[PDB]
Amino acid sequence: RRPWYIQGAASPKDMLILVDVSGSVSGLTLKLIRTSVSEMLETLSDDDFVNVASFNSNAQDVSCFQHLVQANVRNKKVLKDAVNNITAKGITDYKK
Amino acid sequence: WKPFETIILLTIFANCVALAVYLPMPEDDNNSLNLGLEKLEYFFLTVF
Repeated sequence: RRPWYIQGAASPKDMLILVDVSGSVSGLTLKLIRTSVSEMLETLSDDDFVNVASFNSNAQDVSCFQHLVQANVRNKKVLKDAVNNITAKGITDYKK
Repeated sequence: WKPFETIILLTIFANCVALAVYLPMPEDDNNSLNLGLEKLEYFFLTVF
Protein backbone atom coordinates (compact mmCIF):
# COMPACT_ATOMS: atom_id res chain seq x y z
CA ARG A 1 0.00 0.00 0.00
CA ARG A 2 2.98 2.31 -0.26
CA PRO A 3 2.79 5.03 -2.92
CA TRP A 4 6.01 3.94 -4.61
CA TYR A 5 4.89 0.32 -4.79
CA ILE A 6 1.45 1.11 -6.23
CA GLN A 7 3.08 3.59 -8.60
CA GLY A 8 5.57 1.06 -9.93
CA ALA A 9 3.23 -1.93 -9.97
CA ALA A 10 0.58 -0.77 -12.46
CA SER A 11 -0.37 2.10 -14.75
CA PRO A 12 -2.90 4.82 -13.85
CA LYS A 13 -6.59 3.98 -13.64
CA ASP A 14 -10.10 5.28 -14.27
CA MET A 15 -11.84 3.66 -11.32
CA LEU A 16 -15.58 3.73 -10.77
CA ILE A 17 -16.71 2.26 -7.46
CA LEU A 18 -20.24 0.89 -7.72
CA VAL A 19 -21.78 0.32 -4.28
CA ASP A 20 -24.86 -1.77 -3.49
CA VAL A 21 -27.18 0.08 -1.11
CA SER A 22 -30.21 -2.16 -1.46
CA GLY A 23 -31.92 -3.41 1.67
CA SER A 24 -30.14 -6.76 1.88
CA VAL A 25 -26.82 -5.10 2.75
CA SER A 26 -28.06 -3.43 5.93
CA GLY A 27 -26.34 -4.44 9.14
CA LEU A 28 -22.81 -5.82 9.14
CA THR A 29 -22.21 -5.87 5.41
CA LEU A 30 -23.01 -2.18 4.92
CA LYS A 31 -20.52 -1.21 7.63
CA LEU A 32 -17.94 -3.49 6.05
CA ILE A 33 -18.67 -1.97 2.63
CA ARG A 34 -18.06 1.51 4.01
CA THR A 35 -14.73 0.51 5.55
CA SER A 36 -13.80 -1.37 2.37
CA VAL A 37 -14.52 1.56 0.05
CA SER A 38 -12.43 3.83 2.27
CA GLU A 39 -9.53 1.36 2.23
CA MET A 40 -9.88 1.03 -1.55
CA LEU A 41 -9.76 4.79 -2.00
CA GLU A 42 -6.57 4.83 0.05
CA THR A 43 -4.82 2.82 -2.72
CA LEU A 44 -5.20 5.59 -5.31
CA SER A 45 -2.78 8.31 -6.37
CA ASP A 46 -2.99 11.66 -8.12
CA ASP A 47 -2.61 10.12 -11.59
CA ASP A 48 -5.75 8.01 -11.05
CA PHE A 49 -9.35 9.15 -11.48
CA VAL A 50 -12.30 7.96 -9.44
CA ASN A 51 -16.01 8.32 -8.73
CA VAL A 52 -18.26 6.42 -6.34
CA ALA A 53 -21.76 5.55 -7.53
CA SER A 54 -24.52 3.78 -5.65
CA PHE A 55 -27.48 1.76 -6.90
CA ASN A 56 -30.70 0.33 -5.49
CA SER A 57 -33.49 0.15 -8.09
CA ASN A 58 -31.91 3.48 -9.09
CA ALA A 59 -28.28 4.45 -9.73
CA GLN A 60 -26.91 7.80 -8.59
CA ASP A 61 -23.60 9.40 -7.75
CA VAL A 62 -22.98 9.14 -4.02
CA SER A 63 -21.44 12.61 -3.81
CA CYS A 64 -21.41 16.08 -5.39
CA PHE A 65 -19.02 15.13 -8.20
CA GLN A 66 -21.14 13.69 -11.07
CA HIS A 67 -18.12 12.33 -12.99
CA LEU A 68 -14.56 11.07 -12.56
CA VAL A 69 -12.39 13.39 -10.46
CA GLN A 70 -8.64 13.50 -9.94
CA ALA A 71 -8.38 11.37 -6.76
CA ASN A 72 -6.27 13.80 -4.77
CA VAL A 73 -6.46 14.18 -1.00
CA ARG A 74 -9.34 16.68 -1.04
CA ASN A 75 -11.46 14.76 -3.56
CA LYS A 76 -10.86 11.52 -1.67
CA LYS A 77 -11.82 13.29 1.56
CA VAL A 78 -15.11 14.30 -0.08
CA LEU A 79 -15.74 10.79 -1.38
CA LYS A 80 -15.01 9.20 2.00
CA ASP A 81 -17.31 11.62 3.84
CA ALA A 82 -20.03 10.93 1.26
CA VAL A 83 -19.61 7.16 1.53
CA ASN A 84 -19.82 7.18 5.32
CA ASN A 85 -23.37 8.63 5.03
CA ILE A 86 -24.83 5.74 3.02
CA THR A 87 -28.01 4.02 4.24
CA ALA A 88 -29.41 0.77 2.87
CA LYS A 89 -32.97 0.51 1.52
CA GLY A 90 -34.69 -0.64 -1.67
CA ILE A 91 -34.52 -3.32 -4.36
CA THR A 92 -31.33 -4.47 -6.08
CA ASP A 93 -31.11 -3.66 -9.80
CA TYR A 94 -27.75 -4.57 -11.32
CA LYS A 95 -28.72 -3.40 -14.80
CA LYS A 96 -29.32 0.19 -13.69
CA TRP B 1 -70.04 -34.44 -1.40
CA LYS B 2 -67.40 -35.42 -3.97
CA PRO B 3 -63.95 -36.20 -2.52
CA PHE B 4 -63.35 -32.51 -1.81
CA GLU B 5 -60.96 -33.20 1.08
CA THR B 6 -58.29 -34.79 -1.13
CA ILE B 7 -58.05 -31.58 -3.18
CA ILE B 8 -58.46 -28.68 -0.73
CA LEU B 9 -55.98 -30.41 1.59
CA LEU B 10 -53.38 -30.47 -1.19
CA THR B 11 -54.21 -26.85 -2.01
CA ILE B 12 -53.70 -25.68 1.58
CA PHE B 13 -50.54 -27.81 1.77
CA ALA B 14 -49.18 -26.07 -1.34
CA ASN B 15 -50.16 -22.77 0.29
CA CYS B 16 -48.15 -23.77 3.38
CA VAL B 17 -45.17 -24.67 1.19
CA ALA B 18 -45.38 -21.33 -0.65
CA LEU B 19 -45.46 -19.71 2.79
CA ALA B 20 -42.35 -21.65 3.81
CA VAL B 21 -40.00 -20.96 0.88
CA TYR B 22 -40.73 -17.25 1.19
CA LEU B 23 -37.51 -15.38 1.95
CA PRO B 24 -37.81 -12.39 4.32
CA MET B 25 -35.46 -9.64 3.16
CA PRO B 26 -34.48 -6.53 5.14
CA GLU B 27 -35.67 -3.01 4.39
CA ASP B 28 -37.99 -3.31 1.40
CA ASP B 29 -35.79 -5.63 -0.65
CA ASN B 30 -37.11 -8.54 -2.69
CA ASN B 31 -35.96 -11.18 -5.15
CA SER B 32 -37.48 -13.06 -8.09
CA LEU B 33 -39.01 -15.97 -6.18
CA ASN B 34 -40.65 -13.62 -3.67
CA LEU B 35 -42.47 -11.87 -6.52
CA GLY B 36 -43.91 -15.07 -7.97
CA LEU B 37 -45.14 -16.15 -4.55
CA GLU B 38 -47.36 -13.08 -4.28
CA LYS B 39 -48.94 -13.82 -7.65
CA LEU B 40 -49.56 -17.29 -6.20
CA GLU B 41 -51.47 -15.80 -3.26
CA TYR B 42 -54.13 -14.85 -5.81
CA PHE B 43 -54.63 -18.47 -6.86
CA PHE B 44 -54.78 -19.50 -3.19
CA LEU B 45 -57.07 -16.66 -2.11
CA THR B 46 -59.50 -17.25 -4.99
CA VAL B 47 -60.00 -20.99 -4.41
CA PHE B 48 -60.68 -20.75 -0.67
